[PDB]
Amino acid sequence: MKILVAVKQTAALEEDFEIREDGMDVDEDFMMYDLNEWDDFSLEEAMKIKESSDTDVEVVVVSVGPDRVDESLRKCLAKGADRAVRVWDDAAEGSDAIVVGRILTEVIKKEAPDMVFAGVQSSDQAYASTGISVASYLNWPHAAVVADLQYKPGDNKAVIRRELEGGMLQEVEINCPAVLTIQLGINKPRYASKPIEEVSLADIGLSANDVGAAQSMSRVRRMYIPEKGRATMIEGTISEQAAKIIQIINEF
Amino acid sequence: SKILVIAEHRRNDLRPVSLELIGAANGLKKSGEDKVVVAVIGSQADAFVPALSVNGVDELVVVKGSSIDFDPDVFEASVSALIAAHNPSVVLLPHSVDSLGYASSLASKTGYGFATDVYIVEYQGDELVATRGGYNQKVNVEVDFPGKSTVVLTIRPSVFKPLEGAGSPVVSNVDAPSVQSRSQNKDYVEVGGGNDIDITTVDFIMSIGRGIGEETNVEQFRELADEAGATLCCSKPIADAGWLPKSRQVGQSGKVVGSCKLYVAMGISGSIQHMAGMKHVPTIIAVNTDPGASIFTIAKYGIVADIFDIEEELKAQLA
Ligand SMILES: Cc1cc2nc3c(=O)[nH]c(=O)nc-3n(C[C@H](O)[C@H](O)[C@H](O)COP(=O)(O)OP(=O)(O)OC[C@H]3O[C@@H](n4cnc5c(N)ncnc54)[C@H](O)[C@@H]3O)c2cc1C
Ligand SMILES: Nc1ncnc2c1ncn2[C@@H]1O[C@H](COP(=O)(O)O)[C@@H](O)[C@H]1O
Repeated sequence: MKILVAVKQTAALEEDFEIREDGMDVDEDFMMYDLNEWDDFSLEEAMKIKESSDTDVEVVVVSVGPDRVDESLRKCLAKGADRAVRVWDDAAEGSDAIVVGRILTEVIKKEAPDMVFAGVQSSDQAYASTGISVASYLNWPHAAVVADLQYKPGDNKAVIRRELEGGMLQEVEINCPAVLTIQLGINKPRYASKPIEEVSLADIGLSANDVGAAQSMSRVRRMYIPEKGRATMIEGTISEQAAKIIQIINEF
Repeated sequence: SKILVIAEHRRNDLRPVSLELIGAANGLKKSGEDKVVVAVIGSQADAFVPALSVNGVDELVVVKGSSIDFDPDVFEASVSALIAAHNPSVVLLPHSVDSLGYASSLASKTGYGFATDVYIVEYQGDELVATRGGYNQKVNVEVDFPGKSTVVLTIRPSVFKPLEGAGSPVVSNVDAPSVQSRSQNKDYVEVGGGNDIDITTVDFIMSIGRGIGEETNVEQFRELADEAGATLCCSKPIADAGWLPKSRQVGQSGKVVGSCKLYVAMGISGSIQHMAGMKHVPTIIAVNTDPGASIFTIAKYGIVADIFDIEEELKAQLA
């Protein structure tokens, strides 16, 4: 019994970040990397399944990315993931959600898990695409935005609740194995803050022609800092800031 | 050329985003001669033709599938067949929870052009150029789709304006491809939690976010809200944690505070999903120690200050 959890090490930008000279991305000097928030919940959900079960449940985390990602994978192991896999070659640089979907699927075909979990979206690019792309390449049952999962290892169906717009859920009975994209709030990750197996493209039968920017389903023309709305910033002491809020409250 | 628009309905109601997409599609097309094709999918979807017989709909296709409401296998098969039948240059889906279920699967099989959560779209010559966010909304990423004769876009809700008035589309009925879905929809659910106040009716909100830190800190903001005469609401994480009821949650998956005239956002970054519930509010005050917080891009007033210090001083001054 095996749950494979696809995880992403996301980038967040520091203040005063700048676009690269080529205009295709932000300068990496301004990026701080950490595990995608959604992945904390997906991993916790797999761990909850492992702990609920008498049957052995192997929890394997898999990420497609460069060597920085090892740090995130190690923390997943420290939190109780059984194994961790990083897939990379430089040729994979610029791979969009669909291409990463394809790469992940090549690993999943070999791991042959009973369930695959992915986050609903990434905090950085927020494609909300990768997990469901995996489901397509696997040709597996799937559901996106899962806020509750009723599943016992070995079951050929699960009941999920998807979190919908406007404060409602929908119960869905789904065939297993399945790919599920996991939503914030499904659980309360306990650690709220074994080597890593390194896999090349060759190791999974892929080449530069299968991956990277040229194989993606859109091309970046440019990235830029848009002019956005600007607030009226109330400077001063805490007293005068509060005083101004109350004046606005009284105006209202 | 044809632009295909996939409408969205749930629980017998058409989701308004459907009309936003039609607005988008009509704005997008290159000549008058171009046609907007709208499809509505569901086992009882004929119900929606009046609501979809609106300005800017040239053709309305009612697709009868096995499920009443969204099912990802049904929708994927159906939309694939629509694309096959209509050869659209562009397919517009809402960036909605339903679309999340299948949009990127559709795009994986066929290598159509694909981009999600798009909030600018135009033709430059014959080149489709879509813009979406990057790095937690801190940049715009502008993309095109070289050599893709069909591009599938999901469209950010509440960005594109609907057209006004009725239309006279040619209405057709098709059966969805015969696919046995690998899931079955069961009950819709509204989960427990207190519901003493309907936050869509209230005019003055103080809303708290993850910046409050610990559940022990909720009480002081409840007190401030009480003293000010505001209704206490929150962002999703606060409700997720059980610290306030889900009925107080503002945003896409919570409530839209349609009645709110003054919204004080405290320790809330301003995610797109939170903004969906409150960006319409005519006076938004944001209190947040991160000047790079998205919330400041829609707030009228910004205070870059510690929320606890502000809360204490507000309390003192009000009393
Ligand atoms: C499909 C889907 C649906 C969603 N629906 C919703 C929804 O309905 N509602 C919603 O809210 N979210 C929704 N989200 C969740 C969303 O992605 C965010 O996780 C959430 O909005 C972030 O909440 P936050 O602003 O409270 O926390 P964060 O983004 O972590 O913000 C915390 C903020 O507090 C500030 N802060 C910290 N300490 C202090 C201090 N001492 N003083 C002042 N400021 C401080 C920080 O600078 C930061 O900006 C949805 C997401 C998905 C994908
Ligand atoms: N490079 C990656 N490696 C592994 N999983 C990924 C990767 N990129 C995205 N994902 C998965 O997809 C989710 C993010 O959604 P998306 O916004 O579509 O990228 C993450 O939580 C992972 O589950």
